[PDB]
Amino acid sequence: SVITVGPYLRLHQCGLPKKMALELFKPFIYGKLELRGLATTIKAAKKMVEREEAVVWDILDEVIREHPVLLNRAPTLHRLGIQAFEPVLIEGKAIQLHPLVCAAYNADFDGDQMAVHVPLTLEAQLEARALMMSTNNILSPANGEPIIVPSQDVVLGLYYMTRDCVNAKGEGMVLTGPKEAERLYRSGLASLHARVKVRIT
Amino acid sequence: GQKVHPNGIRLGIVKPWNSTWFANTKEFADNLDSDFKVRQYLTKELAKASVSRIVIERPAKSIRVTIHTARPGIVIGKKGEDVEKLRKVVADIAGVPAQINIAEVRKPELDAKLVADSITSQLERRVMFRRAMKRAVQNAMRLGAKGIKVEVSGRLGGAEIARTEWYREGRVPLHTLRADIDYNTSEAHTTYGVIGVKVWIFKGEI
Amino acid sequence: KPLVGTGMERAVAVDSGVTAVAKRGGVVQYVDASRIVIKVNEDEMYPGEAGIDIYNLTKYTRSNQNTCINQMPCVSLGEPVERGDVLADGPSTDLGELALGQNMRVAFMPWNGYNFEDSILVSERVVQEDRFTTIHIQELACVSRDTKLGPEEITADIPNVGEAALSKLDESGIVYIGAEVTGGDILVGKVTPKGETQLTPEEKLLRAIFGEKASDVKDSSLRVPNGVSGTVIDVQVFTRDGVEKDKRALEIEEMQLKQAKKDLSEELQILEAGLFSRIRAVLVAGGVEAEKLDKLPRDRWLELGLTDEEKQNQLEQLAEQYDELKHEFEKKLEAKRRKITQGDDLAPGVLKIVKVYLAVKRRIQPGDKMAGRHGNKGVISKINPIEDMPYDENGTPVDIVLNPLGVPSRMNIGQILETHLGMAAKGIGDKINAMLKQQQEVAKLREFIQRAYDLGADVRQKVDLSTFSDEEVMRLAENLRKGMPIATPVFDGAKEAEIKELLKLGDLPTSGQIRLYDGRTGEQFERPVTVGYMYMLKLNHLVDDKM
Amino acid sequence: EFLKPRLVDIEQVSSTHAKVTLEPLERGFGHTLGNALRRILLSSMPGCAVTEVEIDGVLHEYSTKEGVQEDILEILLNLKGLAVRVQGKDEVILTLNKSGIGPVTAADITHDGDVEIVKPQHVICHLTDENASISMRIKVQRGRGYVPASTRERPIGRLLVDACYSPVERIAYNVEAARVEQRTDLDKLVIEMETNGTIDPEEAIRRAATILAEQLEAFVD
Amino acid sequence: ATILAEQLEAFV
Amino acid sequence: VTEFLKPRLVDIEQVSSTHAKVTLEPLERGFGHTLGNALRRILLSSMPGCA
Amino acid sequence: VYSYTEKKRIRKDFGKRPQVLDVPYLLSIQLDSFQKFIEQDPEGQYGLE
Amino acid sequence: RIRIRLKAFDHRLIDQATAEIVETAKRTGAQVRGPIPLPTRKERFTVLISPHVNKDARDQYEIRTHLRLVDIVEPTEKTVDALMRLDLAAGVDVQISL
Amino acid sequence: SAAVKEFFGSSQLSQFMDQNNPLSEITHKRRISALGPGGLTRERAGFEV
Repeated sequence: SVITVGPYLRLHQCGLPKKMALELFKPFIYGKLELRGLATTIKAAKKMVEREEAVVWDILDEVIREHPVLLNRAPTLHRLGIQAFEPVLIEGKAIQLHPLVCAAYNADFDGDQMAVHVPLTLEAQLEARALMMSTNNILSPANGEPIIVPSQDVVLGLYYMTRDCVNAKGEGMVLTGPKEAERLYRSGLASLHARVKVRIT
Repeated sequence: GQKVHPNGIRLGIVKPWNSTWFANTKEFADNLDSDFKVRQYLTKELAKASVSRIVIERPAKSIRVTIHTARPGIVIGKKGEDVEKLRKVVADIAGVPAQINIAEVRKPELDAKLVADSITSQLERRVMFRRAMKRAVQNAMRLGAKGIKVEVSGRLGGAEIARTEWYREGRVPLHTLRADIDYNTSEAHTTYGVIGVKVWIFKGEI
Repeated sequence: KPLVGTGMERAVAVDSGVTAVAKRGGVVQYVDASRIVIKVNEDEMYPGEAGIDIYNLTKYTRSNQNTCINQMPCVSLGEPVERGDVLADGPSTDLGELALGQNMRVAFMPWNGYNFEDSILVSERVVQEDRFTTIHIQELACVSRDTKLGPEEITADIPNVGEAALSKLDESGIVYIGAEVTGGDILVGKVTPKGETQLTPEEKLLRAIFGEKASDVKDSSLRVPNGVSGTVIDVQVFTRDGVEKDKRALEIEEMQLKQAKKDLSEELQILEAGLFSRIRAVLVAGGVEAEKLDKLPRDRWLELGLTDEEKQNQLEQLAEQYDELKHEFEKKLEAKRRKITQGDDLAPGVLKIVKVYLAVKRRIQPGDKMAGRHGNKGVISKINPIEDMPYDENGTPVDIVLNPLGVPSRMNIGQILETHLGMAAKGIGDKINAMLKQQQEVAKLREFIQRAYDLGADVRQKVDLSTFSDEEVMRLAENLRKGMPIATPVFDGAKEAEIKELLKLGDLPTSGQIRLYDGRTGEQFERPVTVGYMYMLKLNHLVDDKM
Repeated sequence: EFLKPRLVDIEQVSSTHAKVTLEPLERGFGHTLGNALRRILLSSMPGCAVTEVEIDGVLHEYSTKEGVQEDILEILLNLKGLAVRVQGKDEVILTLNKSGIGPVTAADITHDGDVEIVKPQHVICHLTDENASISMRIKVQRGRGYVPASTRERPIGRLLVDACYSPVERIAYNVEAARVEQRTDLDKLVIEMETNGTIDPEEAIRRAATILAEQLEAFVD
Repeated sequence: ATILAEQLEAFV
Repeated sequence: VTEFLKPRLVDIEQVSSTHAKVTLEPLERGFGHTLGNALRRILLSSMPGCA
Repeated sequence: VYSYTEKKRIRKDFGKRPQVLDVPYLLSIQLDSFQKFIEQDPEGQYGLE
Repeated sequence: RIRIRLKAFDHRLIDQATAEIVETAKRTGAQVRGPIPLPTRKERFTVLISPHVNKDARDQYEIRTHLRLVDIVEPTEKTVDALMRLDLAAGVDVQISL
Repeated sequence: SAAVKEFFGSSQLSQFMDQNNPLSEITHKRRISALGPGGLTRERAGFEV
């Protein structure tokens, strides 16, 4: 499906829609439904998820938990173009992908699409968590340079934050810690760039 | 002389009446006249339409018929065009605009009327009546209705002497008016007699 | 409409074939959502073939890309039209212009990461107004082939299907027009996959059912899959000749016979009405009968007192035209009954083809692709509530929050000039709305519209409202109150100082940037941000077609 | 000992929108109560919009009716924009009958007395022949927020429009200095709302304060 | 919460 | 129509000392920000004290 | 003077260069070529001829 | 002086009918004396059930009858206006004696 | 009929019109394609053309 941002996520997890999640995890949901005792034969379970009753979404949040998926950009050139995430379910129809990870995939958001793959067996879940997890790929294998470098909005937010101007609100006042620095920025008594002696530890 | 209807003793307290509208004694007649003979013409055409109950509520200078089937589409014929054909043959009879409510059921096979004419729809050609009933009885048992006692009558098996038997499965209330059980009856007139049917299908309670 | 166009919209709209251009000008007689009747002016009109034109518009039908090629009438009744002029707008047109997408209130600011690379963040005010809600139409075909053990069945006589599937079907299998279906119901019932099934001991008892020898062939009704909703708007049934027409196919045959009968009879009635209006127009002079004209039946308006002139010659020519219309109507109704009644040549071994048109209405959701007209793409990433939007010190929330960082690298600086000039256009539109909502007389409206139409260097337009006569100015302001359209040709466009002078005519700030408050915190964004109107397009790379 | 806000002046400057005033307020509470009441008024207020329409000779909403120059879809949009007040009724069914050349305004609805149209000049459609008449039934109900058609019809003749149960349009507060009280460093909160006529402004500010004080009941005594 | 609730007892 | 999702403090995970972390659920699709902003602005200044 | 649908909503127009040749009929390649193809004209000039 | 009599059979359906017409009247006129009932009315009939014999099988049925009177106090040109062609109770006989 | 029906039916230049916009019609009809019979493909063309 088509990707989109979702900046609330951590680099280890990605958003994955509920409709795709109920289609990719049909046998795990069948096994979970047969374990509880809600149904009997396999047919009954396929009718239950064909109807999508109120009880299969709790079953789905049980199988998605601690089960990584392989996200994959379609022109995969190096090994950082297949990375394993943990799903977080999405009301929607678009894969929410953590932004820093985009600089690894060469993925902008101008109409891109990605494929999800499910590690079925248990050794494959452990390979997705222990080798291919997105927290494990923070350095590019071609060199020593970090590949989870902050790309474009966040460096503008930092460059506007840590800068200075020759006069602002609270020029040259003295502050007993960084906590009241943020308290002076939020209350409206100083500016985000106003030079100040602080006491840092 | 046995077997009172649990229907007629329980109408209104648990299950709504099959007609509800006011009339005086003087206009008790003309209100009554319309009800029978058009339901006669309703049961002539919608016999194959799998209908459950026909409550006719006709207010003063008004008439509404709540048709309760499970396959309405076939009745409408096409975009509710035959529905007006039910309406044109009733408007110039009772002289009042008779509006038609085809309010359907989602579940046909849990109905007292449908199981009654089920064997009757297949009685014309000689069937072993037990398996014919058993199928519907089991289907209606596993589908949630917790009690069934089902009847057939006539001269079953091409018989001559009197024969009747019933198949008990579940709860049958006839001394507890609180619980929920229905009953209907149709007939099968053919080249060998009238081979009849009753049923007592139990739904539930308060 | 585009608030900031190039004036090239009318060439692309009229010189294509989606609008209903008038052939001969005149006076409109009957507007309807189906048809439009023009009465042709007398200084454009043939002597014979009396002539009032009928435009049969093309209502909701399938395009090639599953869009909805509609035509809407845009003229009033009694309205004059000129030769070479639009009567019915088409798809993505408006009053003869070319309106592809819609124009919305945009702000360039980073907003909490939800527009990170190229993404777009849209208020719920956009989806509440039903303004990107596009209408798609899918065609679903079902053929009745010819195989072994016999032909197929389209009838609804089918087992297994509960009285829940068949409630949405007609007694003859086809879904009736208007039934709003879901993903996975039955549209056309077709008992066809007939395989084999054993019946040994346990199932041998199942052979002693209703006397039926054995249930070997798999009773099964061709049911359809899921993924799409819709509303069945149109059903076609084609029958290879020789095959028995069922009751639905005879319904459609009676329906189209009735439609074509009514349509050709209205052709004869409308052209006969124009012909009798010509007879009344001729008999104004030369043996006029003011009272004696409507005492006799109307089909004999020829034997009245009038000598051998051009007028009796013209009444003879109109009698020739009338008898031609009579015999032509006879032979054409016979040929049209032949075309409806006949079969159609079809595939080798097919009985009948049923085509059903579902009409989905796809709104907008996180994952669709929107884009402006300069290359600023983007997957819309979060459909915010109304309250969270950055508003200004008037009260109005902005609709869409783009990302500023796409401008210095991807060098499309034209979108910011388009944004500022769109805000100027809407400032003029808001001042017209303020001067009209207060019920002001036409003098002040004339003053302000004249000042907004002069406003520039040596330009080409040079209009004056002193020849519009106090009723068109109110209707022109009725059309300008949602904004004033501005043409900007390609390489000879509006310079910066003209945009500044037009932003000075409205009471907007000169630099184009309003200070904007926040919706969450309720406290002001520092360093005032750019708002305006950008004309943004929805592209048909949707997300519930790729997922 | 905080000074408490009391409503002082309700300037009904036009028929749609008004300017209520919260006075007085210690410094800091101006922006707090302003943003809070703005966000409650835009979020969830009880409106009275429309849900179902049944035009008589119309099967599906994509058809066309003989004798009206707009489609049935455009009639549904024009009825979606209908501004109507109901009095002590969950839902209500309005009836419309109109015949003759000209517009079908919103004042042609047979009003049930308790139902009150607030803008009777609202055009729905244009009839365009001498014998060509529409006759529809409209269903208007209470609600809260935006309830579309895809979330929530049994015959084929009903038509479901979307439901924008929201009476207000634009809420703008402007804090300003106070001088009525001799004490300085006090503030005035002036809220210009923008109603569509279905909600009284003091009733709107009262329901917003009730909703917010209900939300703070989770951790107040 | 007590301060904010005491600042709304003249409305509800 | 005046019936909302009345919330509650499901837990007070007071991390260590002189520091708490109070989570409140469930609120409407928009009331988390208005209660966070109201409580944040009032605690910052309105709250009195001595120093 | 303006046509009657150009008095509905007259678009404001910037622009400085006074035009001298209006935009031609944009579909003239297709229509003119196929009119050149099928048209009763012998001397071996028309497409089929 | 203005009487609104309501005539039906059961008290289990007229009970919502006396609620709909005092409150919708309050909305408009707000002028009513309150519902004053009438004694419940009974029509019992013993009937023979055996087809051709046996004068012992008499089963008691009854068409029950109930009447409730609303009696708005003042002739209001708003109560009658809003509640003219309006009555929630279905299959009922309304008697708006003005 | 086989020759002219094969050309209008399936050629490399008799292509399916994208009907979804008046602009897309009027700019698909005005197209100067270099491909087809008597031209090249995406693999043959270099940088000059």
